[PDB]
Amino acid sequence: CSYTVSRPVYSELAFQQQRERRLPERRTLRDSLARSCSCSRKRAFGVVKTLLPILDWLPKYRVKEWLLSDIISGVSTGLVGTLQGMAYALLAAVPVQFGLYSAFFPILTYFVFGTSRHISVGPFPVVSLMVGSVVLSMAPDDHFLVPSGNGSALNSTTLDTGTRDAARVLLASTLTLLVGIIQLVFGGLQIGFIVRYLADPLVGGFTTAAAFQVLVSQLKIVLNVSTKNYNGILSIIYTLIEIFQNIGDTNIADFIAGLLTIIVCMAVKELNDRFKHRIPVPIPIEVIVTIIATAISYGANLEKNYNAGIVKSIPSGFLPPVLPSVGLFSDMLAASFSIAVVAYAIAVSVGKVYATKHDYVIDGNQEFIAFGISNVFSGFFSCFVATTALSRTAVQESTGGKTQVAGLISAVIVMVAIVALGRLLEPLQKSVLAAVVIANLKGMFMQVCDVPRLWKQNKTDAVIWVFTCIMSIILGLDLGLLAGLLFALLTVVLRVQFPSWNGLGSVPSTDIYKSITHYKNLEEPEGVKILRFSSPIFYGNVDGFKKCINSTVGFDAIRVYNKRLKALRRIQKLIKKGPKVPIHSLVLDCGAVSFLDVVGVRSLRMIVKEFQRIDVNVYFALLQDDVLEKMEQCGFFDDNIRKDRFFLTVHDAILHLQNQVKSRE
Amino acid sequence: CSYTVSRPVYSELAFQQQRERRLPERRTLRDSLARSCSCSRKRAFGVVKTLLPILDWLPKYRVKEWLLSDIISGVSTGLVGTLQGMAYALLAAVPVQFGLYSAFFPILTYFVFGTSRHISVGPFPVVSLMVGSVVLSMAPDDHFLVPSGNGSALNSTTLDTGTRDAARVLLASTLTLLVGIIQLVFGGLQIGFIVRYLADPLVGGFTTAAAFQVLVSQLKIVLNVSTKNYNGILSIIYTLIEIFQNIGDTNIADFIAGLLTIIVCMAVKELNDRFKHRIPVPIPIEVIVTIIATAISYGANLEKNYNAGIVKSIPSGFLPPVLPSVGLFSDMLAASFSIAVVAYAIAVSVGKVYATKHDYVIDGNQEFIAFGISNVFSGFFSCFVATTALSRTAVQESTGGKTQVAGLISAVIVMVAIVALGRLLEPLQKSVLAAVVIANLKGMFMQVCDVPRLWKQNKTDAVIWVFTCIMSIILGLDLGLLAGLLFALLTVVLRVQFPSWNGLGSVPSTDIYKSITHYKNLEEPEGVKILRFSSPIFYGNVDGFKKCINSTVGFDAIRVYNKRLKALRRIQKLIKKGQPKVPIHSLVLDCGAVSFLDVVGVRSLRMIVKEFQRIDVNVYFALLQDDVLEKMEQCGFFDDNIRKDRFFLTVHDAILHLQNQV
Repeated sequence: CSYTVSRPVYSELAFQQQRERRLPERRTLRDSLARSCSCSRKRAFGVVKTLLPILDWLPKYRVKEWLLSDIISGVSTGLVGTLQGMAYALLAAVPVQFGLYSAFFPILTYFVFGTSRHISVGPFPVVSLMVGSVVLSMAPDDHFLVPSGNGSALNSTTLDTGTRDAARVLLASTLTLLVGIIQLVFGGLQIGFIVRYLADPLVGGFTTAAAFQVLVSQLKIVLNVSTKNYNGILSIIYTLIEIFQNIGDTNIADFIAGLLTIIVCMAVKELNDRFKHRIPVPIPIEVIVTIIATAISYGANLEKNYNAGIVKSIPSGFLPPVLPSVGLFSDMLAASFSIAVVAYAIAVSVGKVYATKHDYVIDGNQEFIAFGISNVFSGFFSCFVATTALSRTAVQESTGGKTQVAGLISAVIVMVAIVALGRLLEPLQKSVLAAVVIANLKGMFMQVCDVPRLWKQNKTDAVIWVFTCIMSIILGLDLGLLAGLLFALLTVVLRVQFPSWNGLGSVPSTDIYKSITHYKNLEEPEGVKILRFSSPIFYGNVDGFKKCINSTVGFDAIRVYNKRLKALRRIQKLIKKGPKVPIHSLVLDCGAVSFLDVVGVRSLRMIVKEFQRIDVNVYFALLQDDVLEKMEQCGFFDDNIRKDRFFLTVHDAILHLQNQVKSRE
Repeated sequence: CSYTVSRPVYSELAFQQQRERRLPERRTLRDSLARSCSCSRKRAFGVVKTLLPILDWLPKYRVKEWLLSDIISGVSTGLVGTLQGMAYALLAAVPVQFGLYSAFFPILTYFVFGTSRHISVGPFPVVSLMVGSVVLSMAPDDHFLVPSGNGSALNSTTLDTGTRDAARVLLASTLTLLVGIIQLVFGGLQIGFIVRYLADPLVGGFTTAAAFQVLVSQLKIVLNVSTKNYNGILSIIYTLIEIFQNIGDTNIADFIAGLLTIIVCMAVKELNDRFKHRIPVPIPIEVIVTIIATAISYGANLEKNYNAGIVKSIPSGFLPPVLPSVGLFSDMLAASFSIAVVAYAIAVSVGKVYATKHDYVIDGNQEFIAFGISNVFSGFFSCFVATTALSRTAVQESTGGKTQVAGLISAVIVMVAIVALGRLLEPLQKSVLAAVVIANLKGMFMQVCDVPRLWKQNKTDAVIWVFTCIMSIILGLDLGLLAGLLFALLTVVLRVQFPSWNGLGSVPSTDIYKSITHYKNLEEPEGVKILRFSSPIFYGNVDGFKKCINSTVGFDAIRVYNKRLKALRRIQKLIKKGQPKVPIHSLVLDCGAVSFLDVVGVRSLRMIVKEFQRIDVNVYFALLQDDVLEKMEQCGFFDDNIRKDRFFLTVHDAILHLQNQV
């Protein structure tokens, strides 16, 4: 149809006279906390169902085919998870059995408190890398060597193989307990807005840098070299230079085997990902490559005849729960917070992906509480921080997963691989385990291809991606996230400090106002200069507003007034002996403002007062209701600054100006 | 007065098909790099005028209330400057001989370069300990430690003199020169936007604990309490509890002397404020309480007979300029960066606190080079850093003062006190001059009255004021402003993340759309609702914008889709076996107050459109004026079905679009 209206000019006062405002509701803090405190059995049952979602999806099971689906998904996910755990155990500097421990107990703890259906709780390469880094920083290698072995010249201060692993495991357990406590605190206190600051480019750059560091560490492990656990500033660059300098002390057989298995795994993964229409079930390349590696390494004595690197330290059993060593929280609080927030971000991302893929809901605070309880239970049984790997979750989702029972069955695989099975993997080379991690880095390595796409998009988002990726390499990985979130907040502040001000004008015989820098055939008011200023004025962009006004009016309210004062005294001395030509008004279209920051309303009133002395009216166009109600309490409407200065719409101000010019010459 | 604005409804594609755009100027620097100042002499004369802020106020002052007002004010702040030079020099581990030079030379170069009134350039208490910290670290206390003097058992390892303090002054002079060139090189690239981040409650909440810091720093000297030096965390608390713990060895004669003077000085001060219409020129009680204190001390021997504490160490005569050591600038460079930042922070914080009572807003670029070259001119003469004390800037502004000439005449008082008036203020009890700063300190102690005032105006800045106050007490004045600077910026990102979102509704027989939570007797279109987030959709408020929709529409687009397919599969098996949706048709997001968008916002906003599209409920938008519109189409928002037709220029066009469609 059409758009035509006719109404009087309600600027500020002609609107609030015949409009009865809605009185605010009574606070009544006592009755508010009393009424909010629920006591009926309905709320109790609701909070019990929410806190314990196990009683929700259990009674409505579909056992008929879900039994077979869950058993096959469980055996597959159990194999994949025990392989990923025995691989990531090297990233946390812990023995190979504690990876299987952290692949068994967290699943059982998440089965009774989780809210997802496809999330495979277990180890994670980035989290394991951060745990290993903080363990090396808190317990380096040169702090355990004991002089023994009747050395030639000095005391034989060889490696501390033995009690060193116990100290590392205790440190990892304390770290896991602290991370679980932090997650439970963040969950119970309903403080979940802290993880919203992890932007998509920020987390992308962080994952890219973490994958690069994981590649460096796994290359160090494959080459079988001995570094000095460089940590701190430029740790990755220093250890990479050391690797490049320590090439001579490598193992040719281990390097050849690692390169071969890397090529094979990458080729098989690419073939399975590309030609999916011919093979429905993904081929477990990890399982078959581990089997063939154990078979080849058992035929010939690869440990003695080839001097390879194997585990051969699997006791094939459990251990009683050990009390955590409390007291190391003050020196690892920041590291635990970083690990917890990155693990929660990755878990929420994986959950949202595999939930929008399967069309079900996943609660954030419930996942936080579940991961907290899982890490707390893991800290009592010598396990590290658990998360959900994108590669491990993909297997359970591709093989067909409906409920967490497949995860419970996935624990049975690790269960039988801990009690009796497990000692058969004795001659397995450590390079094979250190290779699948590199093969799983293809997902995060291909994330760099977004920079050419983000650069064509909003450039400020691309700068955050490059800055987060680079800064998370210089000053380590744990402190790199803190340097990324602060940089993102500073970039947000810069976008609200430097707005996009224009010369908004009206199309001929219209009422909508568009910018003048993007159109040609626009008419401007005779004398009046319209201005729009987004990014609401606060204490940091008030000088920007001053400069924008001075640029859009052509002059300055200070210099013109000083010139007028200088010309006035020349008149009073001449009688004793014997600029602002085009500018008529200023309509500020501050319609994109949210807050006002009274520190800035002071300068706004100062501007209004200064422009009044030079006989230049400064009006407003589209101020919001809440903004005006806030400015009223900030001392802005004095006996001279009435409400007639403000307006409701932009066209009403121009109409009032035209009417005043026509009725008053 | 009505007006006819009859115009067909214009969407985005319906407005660009008949109009024309303007070719955006890329403005490449390959040929436009010489457009600032090529040959025009007008731009060259402008930067020289701003470089020398002496040709602005000096050829413009009025001598009516200038001569007598600044002279009585200059001697007031000049006396305080002499006492600070005699006290802060001892804290910097250097001999107390150049303290008067730090108040004379920097003022001369700052009198011409620098436009910031009510500021007395000189030493600052918290910046003197930073200079003394790097001296004791990079220079041992005993350089030679000559073991001579025929002691009791072993050789008398007496501390070497003469050459020890000489290297201490040389090291301190090199640091001031290194800070000066670092302060000057910052003005090269013109980083003047850092001062814009200092809000009035930020500088107000900073110069209230510093007023408490300068109070406890002047309380230990007015009571003669030998306390240790404390810096870092809990610095103000540790010094306060030390005075209360070591209050025993307190000079009773000096206590009653300062207590009697602090009362009479503030009583006449408020008396002048009451009788300001009777006496035109304010009576300079500072020089009055000074001459009577030296009289009662010289005539009674308060030092050798009462132990009251006097200066008795006033130097005499200037010294020729000495060249510094350039080869030592490398070691001092690692520590001078921390001192140079905190020096400029306190320097401009005391300039903005007085910008609220007088319209004298200053610029950061000019003050960065003003204090920069002043410390350079302070260099080569074995002077101190070119900071500004909080006590001297209070005694100059409260007791008269019009321009910076009061600092120039104050240096003249220091110039005559070093060459000819050394023996005059010899028996000065160091109490009437150390407590006179507390009288003028009421101008900053009474600044806490804005907390109940700002609380009723805006709750956010009221918390910012009290946060910087309590944080500067614990973390000291060094980290107090730094932590408050990030906290002030944190309130900006929080107010933009959690806005006052409300559903809008039109007024009857009109096209004005306002919030329905603040009005009554409104109406809402049957099946069409309005939502105005009034905040940009960045990576932080992504889920907040989602929670704003599901809480306003009544239902949740996520839970109604899975239950729909669940019921669809439930009724599907019943056909083979044998056989809470709100009537709201669509929603129009009135996201017109958005100023910027990011990649996370345009991706999440696309998911919202695809989410409601599956529930047979359309989603429309509102005015995207110039930037938030072109950024969406650039980030890949329109692929096959989503087009610019769903947007609207005005909010009423969105309601009229859904009206005639049905």
